[PDB]
Amino acid sequence: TYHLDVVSAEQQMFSGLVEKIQVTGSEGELGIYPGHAPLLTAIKPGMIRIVKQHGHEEFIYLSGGILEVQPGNVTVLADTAIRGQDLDEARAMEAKRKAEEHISSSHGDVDYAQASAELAKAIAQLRVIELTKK
Amino acid sequence: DPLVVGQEHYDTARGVQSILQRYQELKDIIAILGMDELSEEDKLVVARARKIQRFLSQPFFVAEVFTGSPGKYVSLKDTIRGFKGIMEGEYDHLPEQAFYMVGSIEEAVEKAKKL
Amino acid sequence: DPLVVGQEHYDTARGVQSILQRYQELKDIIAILGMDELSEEDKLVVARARKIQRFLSQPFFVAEVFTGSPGKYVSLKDTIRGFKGIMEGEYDHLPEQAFYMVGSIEEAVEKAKKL
Amino acid sequence: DPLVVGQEHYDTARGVQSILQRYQELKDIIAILGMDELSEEDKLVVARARKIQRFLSQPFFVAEVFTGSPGKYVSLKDTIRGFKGIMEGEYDHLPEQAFYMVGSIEEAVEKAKKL
Amino acid sequence: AGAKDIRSKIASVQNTQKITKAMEMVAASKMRKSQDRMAASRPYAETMRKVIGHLAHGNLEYKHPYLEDRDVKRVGYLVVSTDRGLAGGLNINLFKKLLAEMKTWTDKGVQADLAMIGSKGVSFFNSVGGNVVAQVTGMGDNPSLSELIGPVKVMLQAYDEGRLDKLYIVSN
Amino acid sequence: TNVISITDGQIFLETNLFNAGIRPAVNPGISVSRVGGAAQTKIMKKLSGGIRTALAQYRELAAFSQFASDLDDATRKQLDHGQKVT
Repeated sequence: TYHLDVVSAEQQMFSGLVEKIQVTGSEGELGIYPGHAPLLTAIKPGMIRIVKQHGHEEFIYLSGGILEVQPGNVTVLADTAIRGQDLDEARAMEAKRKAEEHISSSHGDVDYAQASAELAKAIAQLRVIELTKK
Repeated sequence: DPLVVGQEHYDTARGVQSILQRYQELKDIIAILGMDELSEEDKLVVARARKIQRFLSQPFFVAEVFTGSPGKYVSLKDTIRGFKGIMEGEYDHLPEQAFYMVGSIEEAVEKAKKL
Repeated sequence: DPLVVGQEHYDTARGVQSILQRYQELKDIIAILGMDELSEEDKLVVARARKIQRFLSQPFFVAEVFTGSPGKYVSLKDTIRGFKGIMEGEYDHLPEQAFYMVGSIEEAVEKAKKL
Repeated sequence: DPLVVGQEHYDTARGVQSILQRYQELKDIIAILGMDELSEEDKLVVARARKIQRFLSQPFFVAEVFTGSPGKYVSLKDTIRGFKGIMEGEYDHLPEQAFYMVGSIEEAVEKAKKL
Repeated sequence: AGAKDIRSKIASVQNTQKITKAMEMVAASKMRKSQDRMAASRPYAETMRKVIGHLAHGNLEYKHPYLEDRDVKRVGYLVVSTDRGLAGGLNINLFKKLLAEMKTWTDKGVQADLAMIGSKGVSFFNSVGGNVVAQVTGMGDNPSLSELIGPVKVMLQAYDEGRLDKLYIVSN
Repeated sequence: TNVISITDGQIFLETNLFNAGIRPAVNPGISVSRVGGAAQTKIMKKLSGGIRTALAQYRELAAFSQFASDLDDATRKQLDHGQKVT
């Protein structure tokens, strides 16, 4: 099949051959296939499903970044990414507590422009923490 | 010793001695490695010691001809207060040359303003 | 003395003397730190002083038996011209080995062509 | 010297000297940079140098009140044979504490069997 | 002076030896800890240099100034340099190569610009008397990914508006 | 030299350590008693070895005191302990 490379300014999150992947996007989620149509796009707060050889998935949090599909070997660049068991349900629930406070504590437009991103971070974590259980 | 001089004077003198000894060690480092290589604590000690070194200077009456300047007399109380002032922060901001052959600490600020 | 030798000879001698003295002053820094710490003008002083030291060497006829290389006789004008050229930097592009045991500066440049 | 003690003794002593000198060099690397820097051949000379250093220990008949262990007398041929053995890489596999205070190598192999 | 003075001199040299050994060990500790940061940063940049492989060659490629080759009249260099001395012949052996290349362009009249990180670059190129468009100093142990942006802010704004026609990075 | 050779031990008092505020001014590591722990009571004999070794470690770490901000915490502990014993 094909090779996937996942990196962030802090660490290399993954590197190796993979069977298929489902990845977040700017408008909506997208599934990549071997030899897929080459594309590049920014990604909204979410995660990526890494289904490797023999069908074993792992779940990587992608709080923000860009994905590249020009070659057969694909590439994910992450402004912030967290490995699926360094995070936990308690951490996403703390993010939920934070975001639900800031929604009540943001009252203008600029501060809501920040609280909405805080909420998006919390929601993407609350999503990946559930996907992690598979 | 404290039984004569009192603890005030004894503590002031021992403090001055310790500061100058430490600076005499730091000066050797500076001469080759440069003052940028020191700890910031050691840099501050070097600064304040190099000030104390000049504050010990005093223009003398009898040396009027040599210094072309009038000589100064200082009381013991004022001397103690001046050296306490340099050992603490009160005059960290004056240059070194502001102390040289001045007189009291109360006029070193004046030389600094003139410098 | 400028009256007997004239000004060019005197100035050349005192220039050589000054550069070599400054090289003595730098060698104690160089011994501990190495040359890389020197200023870019100090490095030029060293680079010229070393060439001056080499250019003072000379093959002697009585030293033909010891060295195996033909002896050299050098007129005073060639000496003054050569050292003035070295100090002015006319030859800053030649290596040090070009100056060792050459009779005159022309011989230094011919040696430099073959290093 | 070979003409006095013979070539076997000379080579053995020179080998021990070289290994301990190299170990004293590699201790500097182990301090400044750590064991990760150390190659698998340099790890071997460290592992052998520790065993050579401990095999230099010996219990004295006069020290028995300190060590609580009976003293040993080791003949020259036996000590040469032991250090030559360790240097040639036989007995490499024993623990380094099998060599400490043991005596000759034939007793180090007995100590390792129960250590 | 006499034996008393000579003995004092020997004491000073011994003190210097100890200090110049302690800051050898401390320096080695920093060099390994910074090697960890380098080894962590390496994959992200390597992947980025693979990503620009797409921009380098494909079949359909839109316009973008940072990718369009431009006729050259003015070139910029970002020079990284030390906050600290005693590094030996590190800075100058970089700076002479920089000056050789800068002289090579200046030979044909192509203009050049410099932006610096680090004190010694500022001092050296102010002594040579070159241009300096932007600056940052005080990086210490490790600068933040955001705190060095001034020089690249100006250099990118210069390549956007055609103030620059090439941009270079210069480092050991 | 004669009296150094005759006596059983030496207490070196140092001017640098006296100007530096170490009032007893005893210079360790160069001062010595060849009688040692035989002269000493059981409690003092038990406790004093820690002081001996602590000042030994302090002497070498004093060179790092200028830039002890970047050190192993074990070494930092040894240095702070040497200072507080001194």
